[PDB]
Amino acid sequence: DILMTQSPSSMSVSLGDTVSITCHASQGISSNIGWLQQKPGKSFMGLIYYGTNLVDGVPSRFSGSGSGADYSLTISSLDSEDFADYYCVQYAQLPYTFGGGTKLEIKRADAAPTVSIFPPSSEQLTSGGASVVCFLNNFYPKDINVKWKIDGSERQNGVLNSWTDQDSKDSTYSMSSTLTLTKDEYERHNSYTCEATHKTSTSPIVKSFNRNEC
Amino acid sequence: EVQLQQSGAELVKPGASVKLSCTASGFNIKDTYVHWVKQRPEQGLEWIGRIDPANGYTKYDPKFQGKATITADTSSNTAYLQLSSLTSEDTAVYYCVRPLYDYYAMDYWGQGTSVTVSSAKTTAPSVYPLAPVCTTGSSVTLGCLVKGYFPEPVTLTWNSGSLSSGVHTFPAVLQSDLYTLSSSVTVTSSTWPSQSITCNVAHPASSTKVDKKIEPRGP
Amino acid sequence: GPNICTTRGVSSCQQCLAVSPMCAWCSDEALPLGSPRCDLKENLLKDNCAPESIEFPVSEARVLEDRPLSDKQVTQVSPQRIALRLRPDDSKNFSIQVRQVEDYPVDIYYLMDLSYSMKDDLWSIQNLGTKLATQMRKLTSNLRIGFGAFVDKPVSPYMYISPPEALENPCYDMKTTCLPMFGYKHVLTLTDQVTRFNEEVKKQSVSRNRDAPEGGFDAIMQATVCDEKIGWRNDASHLLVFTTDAKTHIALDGRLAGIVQPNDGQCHVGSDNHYSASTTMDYPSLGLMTEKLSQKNINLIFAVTENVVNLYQNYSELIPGTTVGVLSMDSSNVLQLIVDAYGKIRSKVELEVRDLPEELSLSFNATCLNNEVIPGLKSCMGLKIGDTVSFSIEAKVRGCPQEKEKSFTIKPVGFKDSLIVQVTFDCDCACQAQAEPNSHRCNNGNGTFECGVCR
Amino acid sequence: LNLDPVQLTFYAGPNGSQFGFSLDFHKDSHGRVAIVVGAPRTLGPSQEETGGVFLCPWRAEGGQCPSLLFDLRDETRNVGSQTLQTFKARQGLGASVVSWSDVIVACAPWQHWNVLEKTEEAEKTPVGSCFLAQPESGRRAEYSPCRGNTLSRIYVENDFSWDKRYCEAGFSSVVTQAGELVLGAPGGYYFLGLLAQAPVADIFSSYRPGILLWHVSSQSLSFDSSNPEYFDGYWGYSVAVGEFDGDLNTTEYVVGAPTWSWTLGAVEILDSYYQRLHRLRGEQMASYFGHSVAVTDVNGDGRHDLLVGAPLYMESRADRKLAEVGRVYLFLQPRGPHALGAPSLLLTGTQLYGRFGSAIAPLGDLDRDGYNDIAVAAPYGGPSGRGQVLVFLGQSEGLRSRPSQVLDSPFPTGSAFGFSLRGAVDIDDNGYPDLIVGAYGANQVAVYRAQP
Ligand SMILES: *[C@@H]1O[C@H](CO)[C@@H](O[C@@H]2O[C@H](CO)[C@@H](O[C@@H]3O[C@H](CO[C@H]4O[C@H](CO[C@H]5O[C@H](CO)[C@@H](O)[C@H](O)[C@@H]5O)[C@@H](O)[C@H](O[C@H]5O[C@H](CO)[C@@H](O)[C@H](O)[C@@H]5O)[C@@H]4O)[C@@H](O)[C@H](O[C@H]4O[C@H](CO)[C@@H](O)[C@H](O)[C@@H]4O)[C@@H]3O)[C@H](O)[C@H]2NC(C)=O)[C@H](O)[C@H]1NC(C)=O
Ligand SMILES: *[C@@H]1O[C@H](CO)[C@@H](O[C@@H]2O[C@H](CO)[C@@H](O[C@@H]3O[C@H](CO[C@H]4O[C@H](CO)[C@@H](O)[C@H](O)[C@@H]4O)[C@@H](O)[C@H](O[C@H]4O[C@H](CO)[C@@H](O)[C@H](O)[C@@H]4O)[C@@H]3O)[C@H](O)[C@H]2NC(C)=O)[C@H](O)[C@H]1NC(C)=O
Ligand SMILES: *[C@@H]1O[C@H](CO)[C@@H](O)[C@H](O)[C@H]1NC(C)=O
Ligand SMILES: *[C@@H]1O[C@H](CO)[C@@H](O)[C@H](O)[C@H]1NC(C)=O
Ligand SMILES: *[C@@H]1O[C@H](CO)[C@@H](O)[C@H](O)[C@H]1NC(C)=O
Ligand SMILES: C[As](C)(=O)[O-]
Ligand SMILES: [Ca+2]
Ligand SMILES: [Ca+2]
Ligand SMILES: [Ca+2]
Ligand SMILES: [Ca+2]
Ligand SMILES: [Ca+2]
Ligand SMILES: [Ca+2]
Ligand SMILES: [Mg+2]
Repeated sequence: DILMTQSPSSMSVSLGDTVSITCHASQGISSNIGWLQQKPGKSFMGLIYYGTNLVDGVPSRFSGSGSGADYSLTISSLDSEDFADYYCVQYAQLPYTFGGGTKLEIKRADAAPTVSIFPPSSEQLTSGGASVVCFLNNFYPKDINVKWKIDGSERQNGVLNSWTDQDSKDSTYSMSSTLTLTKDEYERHNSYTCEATHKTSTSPIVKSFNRNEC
Repeated sequence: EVQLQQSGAELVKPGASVKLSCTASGFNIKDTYVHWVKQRPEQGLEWIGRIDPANGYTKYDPKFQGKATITADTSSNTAYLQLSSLTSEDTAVYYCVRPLYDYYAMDYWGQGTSVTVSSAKTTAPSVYPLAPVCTTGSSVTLGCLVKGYFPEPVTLTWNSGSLSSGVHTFPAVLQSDLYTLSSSVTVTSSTWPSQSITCNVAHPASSTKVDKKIEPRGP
Repeated sequence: GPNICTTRGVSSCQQCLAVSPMCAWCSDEALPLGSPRCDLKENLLKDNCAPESIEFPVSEARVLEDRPLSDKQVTQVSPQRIALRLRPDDSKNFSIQVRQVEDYPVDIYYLMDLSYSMKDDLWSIQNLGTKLATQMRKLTSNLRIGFGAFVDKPVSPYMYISPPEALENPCYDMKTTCLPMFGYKHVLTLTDQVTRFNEEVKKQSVSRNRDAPEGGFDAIMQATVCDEKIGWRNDASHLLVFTTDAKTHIALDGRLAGIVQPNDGQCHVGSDNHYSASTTMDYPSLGLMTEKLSQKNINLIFAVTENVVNLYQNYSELIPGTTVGVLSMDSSNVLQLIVDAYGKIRSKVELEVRDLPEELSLSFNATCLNNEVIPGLKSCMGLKIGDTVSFSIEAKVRGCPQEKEKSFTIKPVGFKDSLIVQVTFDCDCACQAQAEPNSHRCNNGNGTFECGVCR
Repeated sequence: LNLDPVQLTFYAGPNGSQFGFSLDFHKDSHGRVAIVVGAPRTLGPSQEETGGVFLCPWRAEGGQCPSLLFDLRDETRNVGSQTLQTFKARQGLGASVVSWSDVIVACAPWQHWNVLEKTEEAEKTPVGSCFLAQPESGRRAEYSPCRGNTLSRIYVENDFSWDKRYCEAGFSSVVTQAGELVLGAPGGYYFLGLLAQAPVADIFSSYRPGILLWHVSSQSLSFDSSNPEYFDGYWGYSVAVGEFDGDLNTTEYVVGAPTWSWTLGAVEILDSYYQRLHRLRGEQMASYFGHSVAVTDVNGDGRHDLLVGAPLYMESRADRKLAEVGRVYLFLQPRGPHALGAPSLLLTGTQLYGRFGSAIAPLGDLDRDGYNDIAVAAPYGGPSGRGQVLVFLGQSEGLRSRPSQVLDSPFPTGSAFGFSLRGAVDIDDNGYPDLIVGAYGANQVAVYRAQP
């Protein structure tokens, strides 16, 4: 099967920029390539077929180019509607194969997260479980690492993490991290710590609480 | 206006089968090849196969040979995808596709059909209020933890949708066959706890609607 | 009162015969001087001339060779040789019989549809061809037979032109082998070698093309107009037997192969025996086929399989004179048409005289099939094999020629047989042999005493 | 009555090009009339026969013409694990030309096509193709509705149904006033024949170079049949359009099937969905009834009449003897919901092998008397056989049996003078419609102008 390697997997760009997404096939496909757009939470729209031909209705600011095994999609003067995912597909051979995808993302200044730690609620503690929640909010860029410590010792299992998409207003990212452990063990330790590491600082942002301390 | 109208979301059990449909609107289904494509968050887009509805002839990626059967019916202008022996790998969004002009192209796409393969029973969420710890700054962040529900979705709001700004409702995540979700809301310190901030979670499947007022933690 | 014999000099017996056929001469020495020696035979006998001393030659005809007419060497004229003996200015008559014994010449050229649809009919056309050859030979020893094959114009879309292997083997995509496609191939020129004709017909195998209607009308046109190639004889019955199991292309079909040039109605089969205009010239129209068949005096027979008999019966009505027979495992239907064609053949006996002397002139009376002596006529028409006509010929010599022995021939036109008539001119008397050179009775320096007279 | 035979205009193409095999009047956006000439054996740029089209501007002196350029390069596309191939050698570009609005449609009926897939193929076959040109813009498009990507074996496995491999699309062609291109493909469905229609606008908008197999969603093709009457009928050998069902909103198509029903021949009047409205049967086998079809109102009642040509019709003569002369059949259209009846007039040629009725051209009103007129061609007619075109004026009763004027060929033998005709257009702007005649054998076109 023909492998389609798409680059970059994401790029951080601004309105009015001109950007190119490249797609490298594992062999020559003589322009038998299509480019696709998927806007957030939406379906697909065809942009280019047979290398350079715009699909009916597609704006002129999109253009295709390339030959042999190497192709490009160029968007000129980015519109806010153009911040989406883009994929190449080859139809030189069956099975048809797709590139990995490229995500256009809104460039902004770096921002540190606002870390907030939350102990288990009383309702949950009666139920028999115990979840320590930690929100790392409104940071940029999207890459971030979270570390949990119970009495200074790193805890790894039973951690669930979720990231929002880039915010529509301030273009920042947020993450939620939930450490769930048994209530029995929760009540065996005092200190619970949530450590955020982000490129905005060499040392991490540490938020803690001592169990039953008011 | 060419438009591929796919059937609704499916919630199906492992080992069973499911049959998705794709009805042509504003054109005849026999006009072109109709393809089926699979999408997953991590693995990306995989081509399943195609049918020429004019004559019924099909092609499949060897990966899906045996599982996928594509058919079509020109009387109802509809193409179908049938997946047998369902597994967790078949949890994905499925698209039907056709070309604009070029016989071989992949230009017009259906809106997608979501298939979720699971053994989980319908389980109502447990909602937990998240108040801050025992200094106090200029702003305060509260939270809401929704745990152990199935299936998706839930609808979360603050003060019945009044408090929309400064909110972060995170995408749900699966653990032990049940979903978990969380939401954070940030306000100024002068707002809370002086004014009432309540968490509102609804789970249509289990017919549940829970309200949880965020109370400050006491001694 | 007096006759020509007595009152015309008549010194000698020789001059006496020269005067007229009715004159006789008295050699008897006992005759008185008052009586004339050269007179009628009745006058001499009335004047007591010795009956044995009368010289009076009678002209006759003797049959020398008289073999009978043949039944069913081959004898068609009878008698074969007559001996005529004439005297001065005299004539004699004789009989001759002519009979058509030898079989009539028939040409049969056979066109074989060797397209792939004929695979299952191949035995049938092989059987028909070899039965035509064998059975018609029994019907006429003067048969000449030959054949050709056709498929269609070797050009797309009629011809399969891919993959390249398909050109040499049109049956490529069927995982089998058949011969390359061709328009029209002349295979065997009209010949009397029947065993060979049958061998070649059985060697024939099929080819393959794409479309049901075939190019047989190209073959018909070329088989008609290529005189020297096919070898049609001038004075022979010409039959063109056409085989096929399918429709046929007609003029203006050629446009689907990009061919627009109308059929020129001319021979385009050169030294390699293939119709060279196949790919460049359109199929002939019915009217042009009709024109050439009529011009070359050729009868077309459509020997087609049952599924298309009505199609060809309908074309037959548009080419007057054409007939249709059913091609099948049985050859009876098609054979009858030929036999029936042979049944309609008629011939004539037309006498021609060769090497007739200036002196001899002939007159004929013809007794034909109607059994009426048409005088002056020397030819009969409307004979079948086995029929016999009859002629009475009379020959009159002018005086007495010095040659004394000549011969001429009476021969029917087209017949190898003839009557050789050997003529002798009897101008002397028998008593001239007994010349007696010495005078004896004259004694005045005359000399010679023949038949009772001096000089 | 009044085409001038002395003041001719000769346009000429290259030797052996068959310049004049097809022709039409073409009018630009400004309104200036020119003449499109097809030359199906013109050598391409690499000395191989491809055919070509020429666009002649109107001149009294005539002469040489500029070539309307088209892409004569073969194409190959490796797509979908297949190899698509076009073959333009001997394609006969310009075997048919037709004009509509600002578009010229020139077809190559014998353009070949194949699809390879590993050791298998569709088969290299003459699907035909049409080249569309818009001269004043430069835009080019193609249309080739019989191309497929089905392999050889599948046809065998389905008893050769829907087999469009030998279509020869564009063998004949016509365009409606609205801009629907209608093509005759007489090799369609294993030599039954088919018609393919599509809007000119949609041909242009759906075409891109290099694709080779593309969809024209608005296109519509006629149907395959198992009725043996249609086998080898060459349905689409000729094509024409007109109004035959009273409803002005719909357009009827006239199709010639000259070898229909075992060479009896037929012409059919159809609706735009390809349903038969009427069938006209041929009179005599092999006459090629349907070689030519013409539509024009000749009796002045405002109802389109039908003319069919049978150029190989053999006429009866003394002593049971037949004589190929050609014949043309006039069918006047009656009033109300009634079908076409028997011929109102039979025009039979007089010269042996003349092929009278090989072409029938509506002339418009040649003498402006109220009735439309026609020209009938006898490409090998006249005492010498050089060719002849006979003008027949219309009247209340239909047409006259006696021609109003006879045009003798000015070219030498074999020119095929009259094999193509066109009228109903005033080329010199004098108020009277003129006639253009093609002589492909002589590589020329003669223009006859009409006078007061
Ligand atoms: C081809 O066929 C013809 C037809 O048979 C045949 O013709 C005969 O030719 C020979 C000579 O070669 C003729 O012989 C001559 O006859 C002369 C007298 O002829 C008269 O008498 C005939 C008999 O009359 C009686 O019988 C008949 C029938 O029985 C009856 O009708 C009469 O009323 C009568 O009772 C009679 O047939 C003949 O009639 C023919 O001739 C007349 C006149 O021209 C004609 O008008 C008729 O229409 C009819 O055709 C006629 O009335 C006789 O004078 C003559 O003798 C002289 O010449 C010879 C030398 O040539 C001398 O030897 C002699 O001294 C005399 O000078 C001669 O004998 C015979 O009459 C012909 N017969 C007929 C019927 O025409 C040819 O021979 C045939 N040719 C060949 C090559 O086979
Ligand atoms: C070779 O040539 C022959 C003779 O021409 C063809 O056979 C004729 O085919 C025609 C078709 O055009 C037939 O025409 C039909 O005639 C019918 C009436 O015929 C009666 O009388 C004959 C006596 O000969 C009987 O055999 C027959 O059974 C009937 O009793 C009509 O009923 C038909 O009318 C229908 O069709 C016409 C259009 O074709 C419509 O106008 C009518 O409304 C109606 O729907 C028709 O007229 C004719 O019967 C045939 N004749 C004979 C003698 O058999 C062959 O077809 C042809 N073969 C080939 C291979 O070319
Ligand atoms: C010839 O004619 C004579 C007439 O004297 C007749 O006696 C005889 O029969 C004829 N003979 C032949 C052989 O014809
Ligand atoms: C066409 O060929 C003829 C000879 O047959 C010749 O006279 C002439 O030069 C050629 N035509 C042209 C335009 O060259
Ligand atoms: C003519 O028929 C067409 C095709 O069905 C239809 O869309 C249209 O409404 C009709 N037009 C008129 C004026 O009746
Ligand atoms: C047209 As054929 C199958 O007889 O070669
Ligand atoms: Ca057969
Ligand atoms: Ca054939
Ligand atoms: Ca209408
Ligand atoms: Ca009318
Ligand atoms: Ca008029
Ligand atoms: Ca004019
Ligand atoms: Mg055959």
